[PDB]
Amino acid sequence: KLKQSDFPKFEGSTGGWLSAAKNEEKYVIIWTSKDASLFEMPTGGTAKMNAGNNVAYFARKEQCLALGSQLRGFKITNYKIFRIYPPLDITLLHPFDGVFPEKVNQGRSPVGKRDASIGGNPNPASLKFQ
Amino acid sequence: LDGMIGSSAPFKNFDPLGFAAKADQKTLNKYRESELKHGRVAMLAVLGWIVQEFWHPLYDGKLSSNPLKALTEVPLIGWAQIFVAINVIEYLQNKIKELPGYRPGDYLGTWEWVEQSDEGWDSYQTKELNNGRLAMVAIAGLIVQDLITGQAALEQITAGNT
Amino acid sequence: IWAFSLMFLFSGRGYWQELIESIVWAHNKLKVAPSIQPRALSITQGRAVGVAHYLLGGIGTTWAFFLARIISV
Amino acid sequence: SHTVKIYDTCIGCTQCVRACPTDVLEMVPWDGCKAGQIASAPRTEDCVGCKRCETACPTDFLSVRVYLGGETTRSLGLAY
Amino acid sequence: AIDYPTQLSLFTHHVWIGGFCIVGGAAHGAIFFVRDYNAANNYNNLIDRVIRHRDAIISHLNWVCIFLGCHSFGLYVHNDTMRALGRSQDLFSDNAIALKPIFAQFIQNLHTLAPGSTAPNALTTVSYAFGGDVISVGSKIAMMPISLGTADFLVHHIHAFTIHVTVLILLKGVLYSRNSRLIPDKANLGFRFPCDGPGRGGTCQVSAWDHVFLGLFWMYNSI
Amino acid sequence: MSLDLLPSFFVPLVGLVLPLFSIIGLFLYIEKEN
Amino acid sequence: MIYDSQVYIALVIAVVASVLAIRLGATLYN
Amino acid sequence: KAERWNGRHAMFGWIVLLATGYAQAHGLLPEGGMDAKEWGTWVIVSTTNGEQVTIPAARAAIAIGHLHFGAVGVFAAYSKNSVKDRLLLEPGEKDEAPAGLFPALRPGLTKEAEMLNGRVAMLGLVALVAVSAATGQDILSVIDQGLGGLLLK
Amino acid sequence: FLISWRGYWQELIETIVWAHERTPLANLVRWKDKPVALSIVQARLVGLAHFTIGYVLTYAAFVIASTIGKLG
Amino acid sequence: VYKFPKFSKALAEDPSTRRIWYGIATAHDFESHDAMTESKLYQKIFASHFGHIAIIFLWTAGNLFHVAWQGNFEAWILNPLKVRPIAHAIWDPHFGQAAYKAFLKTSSPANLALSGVYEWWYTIGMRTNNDLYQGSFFLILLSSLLL
Amino acid sequence: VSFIKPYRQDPFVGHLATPITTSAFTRAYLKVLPAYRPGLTPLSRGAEIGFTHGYFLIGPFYTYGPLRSVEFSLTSLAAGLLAAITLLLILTVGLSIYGQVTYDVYDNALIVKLVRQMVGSERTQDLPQIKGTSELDTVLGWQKFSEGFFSGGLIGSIVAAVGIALYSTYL
Ligand code: CLA
Ligand code: CLA
Ligand code: CLA
Ligand code: CLA
Ligand code: CLA
Ligand SMILES: CCCCCCCC(=O)OCC(=C\C=C\C(C)=C\C=C\C=C(C)\C=C\C=C(/C)C=C=C1C(C)(C)C[C@H](OC(C)=O)C[C@@]1(C)O)/C=C/[C@@]12O[C@]1(C)C[C@@H](O)CC2(C)C
Ligand SMILES: CC(/C=C/C=C(C)/C=C/[C@@]12O[C@]1(C)C[C@@H](O)CC2(C)C)=C\C=C\C=C(C)\C=C\C=C(C)\C=C\[C@@]12O[C@]1(C)C[C@@H](O)CC2(C)C
Ligand SMILES: CC(/C=C/C=C(C)/C=C/[C@@]12O[C@]1(C)C[C@@H](O)CC2(C)C)=C\C=C\C=C(C)\C=C\C=C(C)\C=C\[C@@]12O[C@]1(C)C[C@@H](O)CC2(C)C
Ligand SMILES: CC1=C(C/C=C(\C)CCC[C@H](C)CCC[C@H](C)CCCC(C)C)C(=O)c2ccccc2C1=O
Repeated sequence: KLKQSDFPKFEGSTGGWLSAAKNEEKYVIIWTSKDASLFEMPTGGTAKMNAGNNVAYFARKEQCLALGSQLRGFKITNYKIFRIYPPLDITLLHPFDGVFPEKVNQGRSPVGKRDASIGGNPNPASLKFQ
Repeated sequence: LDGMIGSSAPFKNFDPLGFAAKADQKTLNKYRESELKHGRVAMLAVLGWIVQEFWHPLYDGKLSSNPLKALTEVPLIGWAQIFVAINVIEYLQNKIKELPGYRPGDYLGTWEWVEQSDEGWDSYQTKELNNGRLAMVAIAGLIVQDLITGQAALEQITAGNT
Repeated sequence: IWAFSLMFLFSGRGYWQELIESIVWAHNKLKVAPSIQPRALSITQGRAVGVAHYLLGGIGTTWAFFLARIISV
Repeated sequence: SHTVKIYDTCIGCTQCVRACPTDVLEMVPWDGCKAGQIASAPRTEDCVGCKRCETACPTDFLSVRVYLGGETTRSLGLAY
Repeated sequence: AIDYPTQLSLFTHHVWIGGFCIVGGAAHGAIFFVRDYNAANNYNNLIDRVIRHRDAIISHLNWVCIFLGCHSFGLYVHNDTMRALGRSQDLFSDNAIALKPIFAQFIQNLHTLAPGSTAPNALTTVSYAFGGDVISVGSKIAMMPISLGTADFLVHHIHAFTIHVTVLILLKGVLYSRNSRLIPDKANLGFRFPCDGPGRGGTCQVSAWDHVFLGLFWMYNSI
Repeated sequence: MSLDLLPSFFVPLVGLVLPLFSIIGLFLYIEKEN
Repeated sequence: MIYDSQVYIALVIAVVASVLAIRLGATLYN
Repeated sequence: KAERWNGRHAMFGWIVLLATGYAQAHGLLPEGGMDAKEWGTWVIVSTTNGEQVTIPAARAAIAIGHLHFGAVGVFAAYSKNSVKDRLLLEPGEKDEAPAGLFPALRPGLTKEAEMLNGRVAMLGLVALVAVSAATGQDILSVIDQGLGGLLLK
Repeated sequence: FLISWRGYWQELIETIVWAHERTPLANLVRWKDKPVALSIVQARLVGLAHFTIGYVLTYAAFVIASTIGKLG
Repeated sequence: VYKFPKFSKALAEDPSTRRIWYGIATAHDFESHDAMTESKLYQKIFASHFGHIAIIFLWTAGNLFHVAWQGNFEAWILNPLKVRPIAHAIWDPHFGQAAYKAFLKTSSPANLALSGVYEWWYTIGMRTNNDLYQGSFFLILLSSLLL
Repeated sequence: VSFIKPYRQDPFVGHLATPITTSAFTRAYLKVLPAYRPGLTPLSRGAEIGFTHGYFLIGPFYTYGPLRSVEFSLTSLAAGLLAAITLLLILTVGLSIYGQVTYDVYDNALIVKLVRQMVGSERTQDLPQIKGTSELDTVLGWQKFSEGFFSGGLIGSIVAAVGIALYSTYL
């Protein structure tokens, strides 16, 4: 019926990925579920989970993350999202250090932090021709 | 005369003359193709016979409502286009016939979706076959009656030439 | 009224909020700023006001036109 | 890709991180507030510019600021 | 029938009420999809299967709307530019390239022949609009055969085009009320919200309410 | 060739040929790569 | 009424002004 | 490449000018003007007082012949993979080397011969236009004078 | 261009993109730039340009034609 | 998808049609261009000013030439209160016979001149279609100077 | 039975296996078309497409053009033929520029394998990537396709003009 046994029991929708997620990048979300719960696809309609390993492919990181946020309502937490380039170039994305970004984990450095409030930003006229 | 679709209650596996008891699978596929094509053509022919009799809007009226008379009144350049269209359709059907998993009368390719056919699918195929058979008998009767009497279906019925 | 609708349909909330800022400055200067802080209509409400005024103006124009024309003749 | 900056007015309430639809922001250790945490933007290449992050910011004039910049198929939200 | 103001007012009022109520029905369908729709309870049913191929529906409705608008309105514009250029024989008129609504005239003929043939117990046609005699009360016309020519063809196709575009806006609102390729979690933002932000190139009016707003505009146009 | 033939020589030339070549050049330029 | 020579040389001078325009256009860079 | 192509066209056009002079002299080249009722108002040149002067039918026929030749050229242009000599240079191809002041004196059907004859024909067209502009006669009149009288006879 | 904003035109464009990508005899032709809806500022500019051009053209036509047709 | 917005690398990396749209609308915002200095800014503005003045002079020369060639300036001199000035002739293949007849003025369909150039040029002392041609020639020369 | 299933057993594609996308009739009909017919060089595909397209393109121009005639007119036929030929020229220009800006390949179905085997550590998009393996997806292939479209369009337009003249004269 389906290419892989771990795919959710989805009947296919004309809202899945397109030619872009065959030559630029595609995103895969994996998770393990205790029950074959019925959930709503980020793209189309209702799909059925597998009582075990579940693997879904999407065209955007936002679609995978919306599916994962929906999974949290099913008490599912072990979901992990990967980015796949045109060949099998798998990169773990969402649980980047194994801890969700909302929980503080040691080993993270601040990126994009300014040691002042908004009012300390430089005047644009002094940022001309650089 | 097999596990083929088309066996109905009045006469199950209707092969009184044993045409299928000796034929192989290829000949039986040919027979099913011929039966389905004849049935479809006959359904179209019966519907056209009646509708033409009580409605012929095209050709600015004219084209006498009696069939087998309008057959010799079409501009004969519209006959050629109908012939060419039927020919192209059957060329496409021939091309379909070599697709893998082809079934005798299946030009929609339902074998792609229908694996492990149900009873509803078999019943609908039997419905199509039985309607085609009834239309074959009906169109044969129509042509013969119009030949011997000269009146069309609803004209002969209306007068009472029965 | 139909032309009035286009003010809400074409504009945006930020401009009206920033204009209300200066109006509120004047009120505070005269000690008459209301306790209920005046805010510009929300984006959805701006759209709703625009469409309601547009429909009212157009339908009323057609209403008056039809009625006057068909009563006169 | 858009630019996301975090300012030391951060109170570490995590509402920005749990509102990001594309996993751009994360909470990192800090010593400038009671919570001991500050938001970070290490994955701005996935930033879409929806600005949900600063709609959930409780600080006075924001501690996360999104500056829209060059566009990308990821930042434009193109599924095609 | 001889009180023309009453007839005109009644028709216009009832058509306006109908258009408003239809837009409201579309709005509340979208509201149901956002709020009261349960994905689990609707597994592989009609609602699920419609959402699963919403793209095909909306794309083909888009093509139909473009085809109908191009044709109806561009035939109007072609007539206008042919008249402005002094080419009266190049118009889509009766004394020119003629588009006779033959299907509607056939129906009109069928109704005026119904009494005695298909409605044998009728003494007169249901309406004189389909054909018959001029009915006048006090020297004022009550009803009369409404002839259909190339002018009625164009305006009827204009009606079809406007109705199709209104249906397009409202159906796009209903089907894309829960999710899309832009916002995969649009249902979590509710039925009534202004946007998701300036990102993705700009996500104005993606709601389903903002579709009942545009559909209200197009219903006004059509009516 | 009289002066009154110049409109019929130039108006089609400009108003049709110049769009074609300009579209060709502009499309080629804006679709270039690096 | 102006002659063919008058219009022709005006067209030729217009061509020269066109070559000067592309030189300015190309000098203002791609 | 451009010089070679323009030389070929200039030689062919010297042939075409000779043919046009012959046709004008020998009673060919249809008479009158185009029918405005048949070909629209775009063929009308002027209206002096109640009569519409239209484009001459001879001009229309000559334009149709030139359209035939130009269409052949356009086909050859969008037929690069099937023609012996292309119109434009392929990426990588390098322009043939300029022939110089005097191309090599190689008689026959040689590149140098065609090059020299194309340059000569283009110079002849330049001289013909210059003579017509300076003196003031028709182009065909100048060709007739430059052939003694054997063309428009 | 002024009343209808973006977001409503991005999803429609996505549907059109799917239709083009999933149809035979047209899959052979594909865009080099991904078709997207006009940006918010660009949409405002385009609506303003249409508004202004229509305004100027209709008033120029009216004033000129009215003067010519009324005063001989 | 590259090299069109030569002045902006951020736009040139846009994979969408937005790059083409924004390439047009940011072409004259020189201060926002990549690798930008003040000297180059003023020099480019100076050259653009020269090209602009050349465009203005070419437009005026075109008006002069079309009044001299297809107008009725000389006839309008002898009767300025009855003769309607003609801007330029019309050649449009889409015209019917009726449109040709209605727009017909003297020898060819033409547009009345609403720019008031006839009165302006008459006031400053122009009486011949050869005076207008001289002005067009001189203005094209000035445009060449500015370019 | 169900007649709609996920396409090729992939529930995540933006496509469906309906009785129209993947029906045997659709398969055969699209496989007999010049764009997908097996055994055709790109020049042959272009020639057939151009012939059919010019043949049906001369129709609307001749019938409804600016120089129509309820009777048969040689001028109307010539006008329609010229309009059809110029439209084919415009379409050929579009094809040429599209092929110029789209592909950089001269022999496909190999370069993909070469870069999947012998590595493609280059600027990519020419060695790697490469969408489609058809011969129409090359610089040479598309050029011959456009040439065939243009020549076949001219020939088909002329043939259709001849047929129209014969039908209007001898019928
Ligand atoms: C075997 C089938 C068949 C044949 C040979 C004819 C033959 C004829 N019909 Mg006819 N007709 C048919 C079926 C047929 N009909 C059916 C089923 C209907 C009901 C819709 C009609 C309704 C009809 C009318 C109303 C009229 C005719 C008329 C005529 C005559 C002129 C041709 C014409 O205009 O056709 C017109 C045919 C149609 C408008 C409908 C044809 C629809 C076809 C049969 C279905 C699709 C065919 C498709 C291309 C192939 C199938 C695909 C797939 C199964 C492989 C001609 C004698 C005209 C006449 O002069 O009457 C005396 C006329 O006015 N027919
Ligand atoms: C007069 C103003 C006007 C016009 C022309 C349109 C036109 C259209 N709107 Mg609309 N719209 C308007 C005002 C208008 N709208 C307003 C004020 C609003 C605010 C509420 C909207 C809101 C709106 C929505 C929400 C939607 C539309 C849609 C549509 C399209 C329907 C499909 C169609 O007919 O395309 C055909 C195009 C036309 C009929 C326009 C004229 C084209 C001419 C006649 C033919 C072609 C000319 C030719 C190509 C010119 C070439 C020469 C040129 C290059 C020089 C169409 C483009 C729908 C859509 O996206 O399309 C499906 C849709 O969903 N509109
Ligand atoms: C959609 C609107 C529309 C339509 C239908 C027409 C129609 C027409 N115009 Mg027109 N026009 C329009 C809008 C429109 N105009 C507008 C908006 C303007 C102003 C800008 C003009 C300005 C204008 C001028 C100035 C002139 C016309 C002329 C014409 C006529 C000839 C055009 C021509 O050469 O056809 C070319 C047609 C084609 C190349 C074919 C296109 C259509 C094909 C048949 C579609 C086929 C689809 C097919 C069924 C799909 C299924 C295939 C199947 C195998 C699966 C024709 C009657 C001319 C005239 O005088 O005629 C009287 C003329 O001089 N028009
Ligand atoms: C900016 C000034 C200007 C403008 C707007 C026009 C406008 C027009 N001219 Mg024109 N013309 C001009 C200057 C101008 N002229 C000058 C200076 C000359 C002397 C050489 C002519 C000689 C001329 C002739 C001989 C004819 C026209 C004709 C026409 C009309 C059709 C267009 C055409 O065929 O152009 C053709 C124009 C030329 C061959 C001359 C070049 C025009 C100038 C020098 C270029 C100006 C460029 C401009 C500043 C910006 C260019 C933008 C570009 C990059 C896209 C149109 C009304 C035709 C007409 O009257 O039809 C009824 C016609 O037959 N013009
Ligand atoms: C300055 C701009 C301009 C000009 C000069 C023209 C000129 C013309 N248009 Mg046109 N048009 C334009 C803009 C323009 N258009 C725009 C912007 C639109 C969209 C709003 C239209 C929409 C339009 C329509 C809808 C129609 C025209 C038509 C016509 C023709 C007038 C009808 C006639 O009597 O010819 C009769 C025409 C012929 C006898 C044959 C002409 C065929 C082409 C044009 C000849 C080109 C020759 C070329 C050099 C060949 C190259 C070589 C090739 C063989 C390989 C004429 C050629 C009509 C026409 O003829 O349609 C084709 C017509 O139906 N136009
Ligand atoms: C302009 C003439 C002036 C004469 C004055 C009056 C005549 C007139 O008016 O003419 C116009 C006219 C007809 C003109 C017809 C013409 C020019 C036909 C030309 C056809 C050219 C062809 C086939 C070229 C083929 C070239 C090729 C294959 C070129 C090539 C090669 C080769 C050979 C090297 C091989 C290479 O091989 C490889 C490797 O590919 C490929 C390639 C491309 O390189 C009729 C006019 C009128 O009928 C009308 C209109 C109205 C009537 O009432 C009156 C008349 C009769 C007068
Ligand atoms: C191309 C050409 C003629 C082309 C003719 C063709 C195609 C023929 C066309 C025809 O067949 C058709 C189509 C149809 C026929 O019915 C009509 C004709 C007409 C017969 C002449 C060019 C003629 C070109 C000429 C004369 C060029 C002269 C250039 C000079 C002097 C340059 C000098 C400099 O380059 C230096 C030396 C140093 C630089 O630094 C400075 C400068 C000063 C720029
Ligand atoms: C080459 C040429 C024509 C060549 C024609 C060819 C090849 C035709 C080939 C054909 O295949 C076609 C195409 C078609 C076939 O059906 C016919 C044939 C025949 C088979 C004309 C040159 C024509 C050349 C001409 C007219 C030259 C004129 C030169 C002049 C006036 C020179 C003046 C000066 O020399 C002085 C006087 C003093 C100097 O100091 C200053 C200057 C100015 C340089
Ligand atoms: C003017 C304007 C405002 C400001 C409008 C405000 C603050 C409304 C003020 C309403 C007053 C305070 C009450 C209404 C007073 C009227 C006289 C009562 C209505 C008339 C009766 C007859 C119904 C917005 O907030 C806004 C938001 C989004 C898009 C466009 C716009 C916009 O155009």
